[PDB]
Formats: sequence, C-alpha cells, structure tokens
Amino acid sequence: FNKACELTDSSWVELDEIGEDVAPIEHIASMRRNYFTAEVSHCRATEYIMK
Amino acid sequence: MDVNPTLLFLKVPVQNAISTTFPYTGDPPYSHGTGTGYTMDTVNRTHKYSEKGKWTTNTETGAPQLNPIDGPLPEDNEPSGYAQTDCVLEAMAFLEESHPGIFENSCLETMEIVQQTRVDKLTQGRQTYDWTLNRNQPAATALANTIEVFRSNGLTANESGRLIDFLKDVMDSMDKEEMEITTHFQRRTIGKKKQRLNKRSYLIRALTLNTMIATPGMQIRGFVYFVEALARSICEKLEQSGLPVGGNEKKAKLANVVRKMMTNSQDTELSFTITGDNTKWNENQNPRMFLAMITYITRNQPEWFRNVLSIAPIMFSNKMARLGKGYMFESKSMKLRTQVPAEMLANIDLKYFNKSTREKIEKIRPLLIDGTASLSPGMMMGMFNMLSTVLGVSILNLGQKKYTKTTYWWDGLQSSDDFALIVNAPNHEGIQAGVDRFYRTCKLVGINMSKKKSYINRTGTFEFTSFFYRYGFVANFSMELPSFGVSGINESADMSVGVTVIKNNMINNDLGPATAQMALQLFIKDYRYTYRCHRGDTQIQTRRAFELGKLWEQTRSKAGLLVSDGGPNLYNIRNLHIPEVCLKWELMDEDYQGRLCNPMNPFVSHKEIDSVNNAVVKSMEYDAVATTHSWIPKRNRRGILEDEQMYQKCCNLFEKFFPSSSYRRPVGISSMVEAMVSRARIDARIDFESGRIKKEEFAEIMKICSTIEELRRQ
Amino acid sequence: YMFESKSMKLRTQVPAEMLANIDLKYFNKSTREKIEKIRPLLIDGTASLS
Ligand SMILES: [Mg+2]
Repeated sequence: FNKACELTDSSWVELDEIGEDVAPIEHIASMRRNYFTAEVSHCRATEYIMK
Repeated sequence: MDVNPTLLFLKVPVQNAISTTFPYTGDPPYSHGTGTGYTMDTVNRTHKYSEKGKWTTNTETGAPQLNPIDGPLPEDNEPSGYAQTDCVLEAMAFLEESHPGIFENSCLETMEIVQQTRVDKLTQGRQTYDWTLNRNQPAATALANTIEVFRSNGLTANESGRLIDFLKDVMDSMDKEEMEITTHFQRRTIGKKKQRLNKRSYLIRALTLNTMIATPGMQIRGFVYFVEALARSICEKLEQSGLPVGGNEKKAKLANVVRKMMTNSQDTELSFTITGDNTKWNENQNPRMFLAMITYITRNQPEWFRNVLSIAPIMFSNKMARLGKGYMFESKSMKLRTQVPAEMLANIDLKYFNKSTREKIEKIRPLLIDGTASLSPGMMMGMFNMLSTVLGVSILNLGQKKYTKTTYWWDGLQSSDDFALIVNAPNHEGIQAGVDRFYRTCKLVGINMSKKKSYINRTGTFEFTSFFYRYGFVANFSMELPSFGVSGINESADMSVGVTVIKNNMINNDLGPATAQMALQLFIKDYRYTYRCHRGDTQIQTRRAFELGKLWEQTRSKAGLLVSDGGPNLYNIRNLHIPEVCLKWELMDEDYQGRLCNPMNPFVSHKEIDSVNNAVVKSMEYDAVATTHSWIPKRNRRGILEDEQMYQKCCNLFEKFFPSSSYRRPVGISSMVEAMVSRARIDARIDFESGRIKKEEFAEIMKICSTIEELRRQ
Repeated sequence: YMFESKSMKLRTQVPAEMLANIDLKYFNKSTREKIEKIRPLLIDGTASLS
C-alpha cells in the first residue's frame, strides 16, 4: 500500500477531450480537474489501473 | 511512515468523510451468500423463535404448522414472535384515532386499483417459480404457461382480461380435484407428455417458495400485489413512514422529524436519538398478525374486498419453502462427484453430512413434506415490507404524550428494516423509562430491535437507511456511484444515457463540476474503445479504422461528424442535455448530413413506444435523434406452449395492417382476422385504382381473402 | 490600470506603485512597448523627467 500511494517517473493516464470551457464555472471545473489530474497522473495506483 | 487513512477521522468527522467507508463502486463480482443450507438455517431459526407456540396439523397438506400468536409473554431478550392479537388491535385502534379516515380512504383507493387492474401486470415481475414446469422461469413465460395449463384444464376466466378474473381462475383451480399438465418434446421427432396432479400435489405446488431470496408462483402474486397496494396507500398518508418516497423526500422527512422533536423540546427537557435495526424482521412477522391488522383495517367494507385482501395472509400462513438444487458429494479416492437432489434428503442416511448439516437435517426432517418444508410462522423478504412499516409506524405513533400518560414521549421514522427513534423526557431516568416502555411495547406487538446494531446518542446525529444526519447535514450513500460505462443499448442510446446520467447525478447526487468533467472524459474514452469509433485522424488499427479514415479523408467540416463516426467530443457542463446530433447539426456537412439521416437506411429499427427512447435498469428515458447509428444488436439464445412465439407472431402482422397498433393500445370489438381481411381488401382495391397493381394481383388477393373468410367461419 | 477577465467575468485594478515590476503579457502591443520604453525611469513609483 505504501508503494501504491507514491508517484512514478511517467504519466499513467491519457484522459480524452471535452468541449471548450465557456462558462466561468466550466473554467473553475477545468482548473480543479487539471490540478487533480496532475496530482495523480503519475501515481502508482494509476499504473495499476492502466495495466 | 505508514499510511493509515482511518486516522483521518480525527479531523474530518465520520459523517463528512463517510465516502471512505464504502469500498465498492458497483456490484462486487462474486454474488455469493445463498444456498440450500441457508434455507435450512432460515427454517430452523424461524421455527425456533416461535417454538413455544401451539402445534397443529393442516387438514389439506397434512404438514405440521406453528402458532406463536397469543403465546406466553417473553421472559428474556432473545427474539420472540409471540405477538398478542389484542395488543396489535389496540395499537391499530390508536393509530386510526390519531389519523382518522386514513384506513377508509386507503380502502377506497385499493378498491379502485382492484377493479381497474389487468392480468398482464403480472408479466412485470421478476423471476417466478413456474409450478407447471416446476422450476424458475420468466414472469411473462410463466404467466403464458399458467394460462395455457388453465385453458387445457377448463379455466378461462382470465380470458376476460382482468387480474381479479385471474384470481378467480386460481380459486377455481385450487379446488379442482386433479390438474392435467401437457408438455411437448422438441427433438429426432416430436411427441407429447401428460401428467396428472392430485389435489394435494397441486395445493403444495401453489404454496411453494422456490429458493435460489425466494419467489412464489403465479398463484400468490395477485393477492400480495393487492395487499401491497393497500399498504402503499396507507403509507402514502403517514408522515412517519419511509416508503415509497425517493431520495429527495427522505432528506426532507428526516429534517422535519428532527426539527420537530428538537425545537419543541424546552430548556428543561432532555432529548435522545436511537439509531436502530431490527433483530430479524421477516423471521418474526407472523402472518396471523398481518391478518388481524388487515381485518381491523378493512372494517365495515364490502365482503369481496375483505376476502381478496385476506387471502394473501391466509395463503402465506400455510406456505411451503423449497430446498433448492440439493447437495454435492465428492469422493477423493476415485475423484468422483455426484449431485443429490434435495427431494430424497428426507430418506437419505446422515453419514455423508458434516455435524452442522446433520443437525440441520435432523431438525428439519419432521417438517419436510414432498421435498418442501412447511414454514407457517415468519415471512420472506420483499413481500410485506409496507404492511410491516405500517405496524412499526403504529407503534411509534403510540408514543404521543397522551398515550404514555407520563412525562416521557417518543417519535421517529420507520422504514421496515431500520428505524430512528427520538425520546424526550425530563431526566435521564425519564429517557430510560421511555426507552424501556417503547422496547416492551415493540416486543408485545412482536417486534425485536437489534440491541447490538442500535445505539443511542443525544439528539443531533443519527443514521437512517444509509442517510447520515449530522447537525442538519444529511449525506446520501444509499446507492453510491452509478455505472458510468456504456449501458449497451446502441451507439446513440448509450451516448445519450451516459450524458443524461452524468447530468442527473450533478443535479441530484451532489456531484461536482470537475468530477462531472472527469466522468465525461472517462465515458467518452470507454465509448470510443467499445464501438471501434476512434478518431479518424488517430491510428489505432481496429476493424473499423479504415472506413472511418476514408470518411474523414472525404468530408470537409470534420468538427461536425459524430463521435461514433470519428469526430471530436463537444460536451461539457454547458450542454449535457443537448442530444449529440443536434449539438453539432449546424457544423454537419451536407452529404454526411444527408447520408447519416437518410430514413430509408436499413439499419434503423423502432419497437413499441414503451421501449422507444427509454431503457430499463427502475427505468430512465433518454433523448436522441433516430439516425443510422440507432441499430439494434443481435439477440442471444419441457415447454407447455407448442410454439413459444405464437403470441408474438400473432401481434406482428397486426402492426403491418395497422401501424397505429404499435403506438397506442388498439381498441375494437371485431376479431383480429376480420380486421386484417377488411384492411387488406380496401388496400388492394385502392392500389388497383391507382394503377400500380394489375388484374392478376387483385384476383389473387380477393381469392385469398375469400379463402381466409371461409377458413375463419368454419 | 484596470484589468478585466471576460471568461470569469471579473474586474480588478492595479496601482502605479506596482507598475515597475509586473508582467507585460496583460497589456497590448503599444502599451507594452511604452512600458518597455519607460521601465528604467520609475523610481519609487514615480518617473524622472528632467
Ligand atoms: Mg437504523
């Protein structure tokens, strides 16, 4: 579990595209989503998921 | 450093972070926890709880039966089903007193439902124990088979087309001296088989519960259905109930009750909340108690109504429980495996079974009749939930300060399985006395509250059917995250359903904006993978990739093509509600627009309205444009009916002559065949008149129509 | 100066005391060119003009 909750060298997720943000809440949502993705775009658990 | 997320509950209160205590997101992939041994344990424990009652011998099935009603008062805290009829009647009397006219109006609505209902409603149930073939079968096929058998046995009341007529037909059947079952052998040659069932055999088959938890036969669907209609009508008018409301109304009910009990509390009153569960709900609900409460409910009513409502508890009180497939025996010396059906379990030695199974068989042998165990006391799940809720609400309503005659008084909800009491009193002695009185009254009525699963804390926090209340904040996790994968109807239907479910979760399920965006991303990726419709530009080398590439190289406005045709995804929190074909209609190329929406394409199929732009999961409705991507996927695949599809074959060729038949339930007094005959004659005449048909076809059509007339007259 | 973001529908104002050290991406071509020209003079939020 400890090795699972740690980061890796490369990115283990390539989530697809969405429509362009227009609404301000869409922009806040994009910000939050990108921050979370960067937070867990390389984590080990993501490697497990993709594999 | 060791990761230990449970320590997180030292800062974030448990209710706030409850999402972490729910492991699975979806159905766990094992689906275990059932078997014949479990049914044996259930029967043994149910008869144990009621053991101190009277033992009688039924005059029809000859099986022993148990009667705990009006039994000796419980002396210990073990679960007891020794309910008293006088006490339940007094509780119902007080409930009517505090809600006058509820029983009467509920009875009127139930009478309306009884009068108007139809037979075909019973094709909307779940897997059903077809007694005719003596096995589980679909509701529709089981109903068709029962209708066939009744027709072959000279019972055709259900032909009228009314559910109560089918109930009268069952009434006629069960008093019949013998029942004849006919079966076909479908290969190599076809034959016939006839079987004769005496009165007792058919009687036992009618009062059986196939266990796979259990499902009764078509004999006992209608009566429970009508009793459920009555219970639902009564509960709809009760504030303390928990059914049959949805997710949004549950929060309102919880908030209302908690505010009512807390604010009304004065500065000198102490309040407590008991979050509780019932020890064993369906194992201590004696059918006689429900019969007594239904008798009280249907006082001063038409006799036919009283009897239709009273049959269900009467039928359930003498019910039989089946013992499933049987047992498996394995020998290591010769690595030899065999299956022993439960039927012979009555007359098989007790050396092949371990100690626990030996005890089970020893206890269940005296109650075993014709391979089925007679379970008079107790009940099964999923049938009398609402009436049990009514009884619980009655005992709760008994708590009003006027009844208690003392300072303490209680209230709260009841959703059958679980509940949440709230008790107000001057001192902690008052709280103790109130809880003691509530517990003793629940015991007298025959209800056991799970002492281990029930805990009491000062008012402000509790739980109720997966709804966690904390100082006004209610957290909902009854269903948890839904399934965001492609549902699997077709391309357009799956896309619309996915976007719509994301939107509905955002509106109701408190889902977040970023969470919705990620869910949309995951769904679009899953869709593209599943349907081999990857982007026309991208190279993934699927079976469909070449044609998508050619299409992409052909068109001009590549932003207009659908996702399933190799186009960009254009959804967002903005336009989740817009159907795809509309959302990018303006961008669509003229030729692609014409082809994709050509209504003469051979890939479009539409079914009856009830299955158009709607999917069954509960059911949900989606919006989509009927394009070339609305195809329907291929179908995958002892029977009383000679041709299982005779009815389906018959309804078809009606839609041909009368397309409107697909849309609205057609109504007419003429038989069908004459309807097709007249329509065909008129159509052929007008077709000849136009000039697109010649003389030979007209002559052939009229000869054929005349011949059909002669065939039907004779 | 006054900046506005149409995407988020927001408005803000910045004083001249912070104009000495600030990004030039916000402003347009002419305004950024003028800022570039006058950057080496702003002393304590006050240009020097002999
Ligand atoms: Mg509870």
